[PDB]
Amino acid sequence: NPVLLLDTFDFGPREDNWFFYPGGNIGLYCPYSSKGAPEEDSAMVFVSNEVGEHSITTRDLSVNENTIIQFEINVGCSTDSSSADPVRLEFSRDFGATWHLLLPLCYHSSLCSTEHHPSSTYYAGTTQGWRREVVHFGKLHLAGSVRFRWYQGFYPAGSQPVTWAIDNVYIGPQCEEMCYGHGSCINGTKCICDPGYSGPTCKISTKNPDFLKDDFEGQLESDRFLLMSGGKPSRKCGILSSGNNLFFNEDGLRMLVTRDLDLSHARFVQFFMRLGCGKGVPDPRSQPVLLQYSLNGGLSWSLLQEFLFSNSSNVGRYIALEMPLKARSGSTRLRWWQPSENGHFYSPWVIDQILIGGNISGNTVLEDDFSTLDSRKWLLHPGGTKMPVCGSTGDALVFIEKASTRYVVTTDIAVNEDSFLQIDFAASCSVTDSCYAIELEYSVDLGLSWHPLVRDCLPTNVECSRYHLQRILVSDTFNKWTRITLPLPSYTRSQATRFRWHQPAPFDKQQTWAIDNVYIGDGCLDMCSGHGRCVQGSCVCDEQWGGLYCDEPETSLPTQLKDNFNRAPSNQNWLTVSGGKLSTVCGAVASGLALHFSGGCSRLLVTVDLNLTNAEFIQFYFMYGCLITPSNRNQGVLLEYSVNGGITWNLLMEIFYDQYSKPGFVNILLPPDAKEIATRFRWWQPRHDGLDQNDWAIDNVLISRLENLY
Amino acid sequence: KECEKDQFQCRNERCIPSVWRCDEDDDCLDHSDEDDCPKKTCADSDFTCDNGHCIHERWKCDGEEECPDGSDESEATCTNECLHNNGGCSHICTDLKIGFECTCPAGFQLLDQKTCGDIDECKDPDACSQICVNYKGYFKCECYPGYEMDLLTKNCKAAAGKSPSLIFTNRHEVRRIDLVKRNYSRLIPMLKNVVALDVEVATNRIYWCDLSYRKIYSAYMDKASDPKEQEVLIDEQLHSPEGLAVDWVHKHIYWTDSGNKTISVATVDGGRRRTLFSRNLSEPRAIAVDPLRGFMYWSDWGDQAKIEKSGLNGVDRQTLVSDNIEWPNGITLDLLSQRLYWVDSKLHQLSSIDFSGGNRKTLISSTDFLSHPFGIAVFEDKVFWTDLENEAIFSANRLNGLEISILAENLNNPHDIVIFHELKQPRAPDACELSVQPNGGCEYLCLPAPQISSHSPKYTCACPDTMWLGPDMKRCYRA
Ligand SMILES: *[C@@H]1O[C@H](CO)[C@@H](O)[C@H](O)[C@H]1NC(C)=O
Ligand SMILES: *[C@@H]1O[C@H](CO)[C@@H](O)[C@H](O)[C@H]1NC(C)=O
Ligand SMILES: *[C@@H]1O[C@H](CO)[C@@H](O)[C@H](O)[C@H]1NC(C)=O
Ligand SMILES: [Ca+2]
Ligand SMILES: [Ca+2]
Ligand SMILES: [Ca+2]
Ligand SMILES: [Ca+2]
Ligand SMILES: [Ca+2]
Ligand SMILES: [Ca+2]
Ligand SMILES: [Ca+2]
Ligand SMILES: [Ca+2]
Repeated sequence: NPVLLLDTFDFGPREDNWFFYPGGNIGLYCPYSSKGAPEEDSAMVFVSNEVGEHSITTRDLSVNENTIIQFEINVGCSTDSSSADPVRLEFSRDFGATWHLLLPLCYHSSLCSTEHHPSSTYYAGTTQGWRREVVHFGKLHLAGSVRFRWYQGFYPAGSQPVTWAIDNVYIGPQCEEMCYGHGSCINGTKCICDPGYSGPTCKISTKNPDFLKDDFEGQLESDRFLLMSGGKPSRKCGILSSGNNLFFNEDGLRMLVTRDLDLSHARFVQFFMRLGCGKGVPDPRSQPVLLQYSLNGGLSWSLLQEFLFSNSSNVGRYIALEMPLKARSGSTRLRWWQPSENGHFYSPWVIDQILIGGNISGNTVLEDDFSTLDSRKWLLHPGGTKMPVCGSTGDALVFIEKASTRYVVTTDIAVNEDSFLQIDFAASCSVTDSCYAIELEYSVDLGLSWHPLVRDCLPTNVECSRYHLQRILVSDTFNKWTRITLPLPSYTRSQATRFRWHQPAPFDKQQTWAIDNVYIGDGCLDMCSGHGRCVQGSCVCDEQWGGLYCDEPETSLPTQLKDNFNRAPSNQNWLTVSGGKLSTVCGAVASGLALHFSGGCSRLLVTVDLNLTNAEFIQFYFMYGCLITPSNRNQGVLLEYSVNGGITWNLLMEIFYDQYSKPGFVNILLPPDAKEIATRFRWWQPRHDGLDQNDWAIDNVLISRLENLY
Repeated sequence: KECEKDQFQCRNERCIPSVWRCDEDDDCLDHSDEDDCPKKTCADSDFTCDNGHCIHERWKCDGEEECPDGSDESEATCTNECLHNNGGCSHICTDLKIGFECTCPAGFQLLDQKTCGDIDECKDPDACSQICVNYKGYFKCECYPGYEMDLLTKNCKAAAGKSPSLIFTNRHEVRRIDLVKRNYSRLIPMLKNVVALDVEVATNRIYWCDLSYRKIYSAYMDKASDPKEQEVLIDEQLHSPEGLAVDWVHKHIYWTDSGNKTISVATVDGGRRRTLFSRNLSEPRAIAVDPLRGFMYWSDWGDQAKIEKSGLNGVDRQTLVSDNIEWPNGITLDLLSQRLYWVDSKLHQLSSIDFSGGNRKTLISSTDFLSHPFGIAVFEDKVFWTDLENEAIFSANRLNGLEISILAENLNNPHDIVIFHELKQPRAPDACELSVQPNGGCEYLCLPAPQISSHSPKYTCACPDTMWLGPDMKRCYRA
């Protein structure tokens, strides 16, 4: 007859609530807390010593759709998950004749609904301490009168099952809004809230994290995961080269629930997952992994993605999933669950590198100088350390340690017509004169596919207006800290483009690199004229450069350049001299010594910025093949000029590979377009067959007007 | 020729990245960077393979290679008597193949020969932050008066009201950092050369010492920046005082001086003064007082490095630490759980010890975060310290040694640091005032005595440096 039920077990057992309890004698179970906050409450305690039946039945009580069963269970008190001797919550509608499980095991493979969840059976090994379980009646098809059982089984003498216990049982009406999932409803009138949560309904609490990451480190206490059921930290069949992962080998419950997170503006959930660890194909009767989300602290769950086992699900795979509108809450938790009817599993599965986050409100800027390694900007960065190096300004992100994987992934940003990319990059700082490059990439599909940012555009191809190699970040030219500024090409435009710096395997530990002062955005103007850095939407001019947009020059720039290559190249004349050195090997190009480009790596010759407003010509001597002749058109040196401090160059001459077999005299009128106040020139060879081959040489350079004559 | 900061110098005069020290690659070419590298034993019950790589015991002996050389899978690795009557075992039993084995569960793991008894958890200092009560098979933490147990976290926090600050010297200024808020302010601007400071919370006074003017000063904090409101306490007979300590109960200042090579005491007004120790002091640095039990503690980094301990009247001097100690130059007390904290600038460590001198614990041993540490402070669950190489103040969890944060940086000379909070300075009775005669009968100084038995003397008198205590034990006799 009665409307509710209630028993704390703290003040003995209570006759009228129960019919009987074979094997449970009031006492103390799983009292421990390593954080010193123990459970001292008394509970029903069905020991593995009591002989015969282990169970507890209630007296018949009247019930409708508002009724909830709320209680604290503890099965086993350890983390060896097992499907042996689970505790079932069954109901009898036939005066205790035959019993049915109160929840069925609903999933796509029954009194079921659309939603997927496990049955009311509680397996051993799911937590250390006491868990709180709550069942609702609204969508069960129950009204009238019924009695309930917590059942474990009939057991012989000498047969030791798992221990279990139960406290704080309540079978009455629900509270106002179900205490928001973070409170123990009492008498249907009173919410007894959970720590951190306040107010009559438990509505008031601190704002949630908007981001989450767990690569899986040895400090696995942290309050990121509400439970890690049947899942262990491991290195077995790692998907990372040699990272640390989470392994689900044991049978029992297999769940993974996050804490409640602020997902109100989240873009993505991403992770690596291998559905089947071994050599052969995992068998087609293995239960799929379901990724779910709760809006209300875990009373009801929606499906994000089902993950089926197959012939091709044998090796690690990167998963990335856009966040649905119906999942963006102030409080939303996600869960990974593998269903099982008996609790036994066939195939084991593994997970690593879980990231949840992103900001879908169309942010168009990402800035950093590396005071902090804000990992909601830099999602991933294996083999990277925050530290100074090579006389970096403050810290850089540095790839220097011994590791078998070196890359760094930005979070997503909106790229448009005015977006540009600017970084400080540096390689080995003279430590090793090896030749290597770092791949700079981009993705518009949350890193499911990475594409090179810049591609080879050479004058052979007539539909190229600017010419440039794909390998921008080479170790000889960027030996010490240098600035790169790229306008962002139209194929990168989107709402959510992310970027990567990748060092492809293999590499030596000694082939190091670093990045500092990253700006990827649409701010400032003119990209600071090439003589600046965008810092918080304002240009920070270079030494000797002023103006709002860094275009007013402070000192006088040289109006003439001249080198006969008698002494090693001066930085008074030359910004960069890569792959070339003084020699007489080339016979006599113009006169005596010449600068000879015969290097294994980059062949680059760039001038300082010059005031060319009243200069007339650029002239030099040139010679090919003092050792080996160039064979392709694409081995021909190009002479370009920049007027934006090296951001975009303009071709002025292709020095064709088939001429200049004998030393020749180049002498060109400067196009009106190059006679600006700050102009530099480069000579570079796009392609060559390595050291000592397809070489060239320059002598008697002179950029100038005609002399006054006396 | 030396190497730059973050390099390691090989024996053949060559510099490599110091992060290539001990990673099993010969980078020097003469194996130098891979000599005397510390070996590896793992966590609690983890198996050490033949090369030192750490795997859980359960992966060992299963046919699969875990260690990079694969040596857990050679034959020098491995080896129901159990359910029936439990077969001699008391609690948790599992049947092994060559013999059975018997282990315990959480809260009681101590076993004589495979029978289990309770863990006494309170035989570890850092089991609870504050109060620890031991039960059978578990334990419970409580809070000292003035502290409330925060139910969301693990920790005993201070009762709500005025929030903790950090006060510290930047050598030419003094700075205050709020802790609940981030309100970062300059408390005194413009000092010449100041490394030592302490505070009297309840009267809101700051005491500091200048090594170049050779004086000890004092001001109220609301007026500390006004040069006129800074009072000179001592202006004679100082060389180089590098440590200060205020006894708030009994109204005395204690200081070290590594120039004169002495330890001294004076009234807060600076009007009456005695040298307490002259002998066996080389480079005395930091000093801290425990006025509730009548003690003072200090450090020195002379050839023989010590943390020493004596009465507040400067009797009963004993050495407290003399092993694994090089350059200890920061010292602080947890008065309630009777625990002392120090930093060592050479050994790069942060350690702790009982007031008695045992239960010694190396909390932090990081050459990255403790390059050249100086000042040290303690409150609730966190330890703070200043570093001179990292130009910063760090925090950390003082129970385990983990959770190392970085509280402020970009600080050129961050020397000494104190927690300004009411609870760091408990109220206590002053016996020189609950006395038959005023000032305990004394003609000059009344110094608190060390309480060794429950009935010790509570105080003792002291005379100027140029005078002797008479036979009445209370008057001063001239020379
Ligand atoms: C998301 O981006 C907007 C700018 O579009 C910004 O105002 C907001 O604070 C951001 N929130 C987070 C959590 O990044
Ligand atoms: C460039 O040269 C001209 C003279 O030909 C001079 O008037 C002008 O100021 C110069 N500007 C710079 C930036 O050197
Ligand atoms: C301490 O040092 C000062 C010199 O700095 C000197 O005048 C004074 O007499 C010394 N006192 C003692 C006790 O050594
Ligand atoms: Ca109870
Ligand atoms: Ca990992
Ligand atoms: Ca920087
Ligand atoms: Ca020449
Ligand atoms: Ca090495
Ligand atoms: Ca193994
Ligand atoms: Ca056996
Ligand atoms: Ca105990």
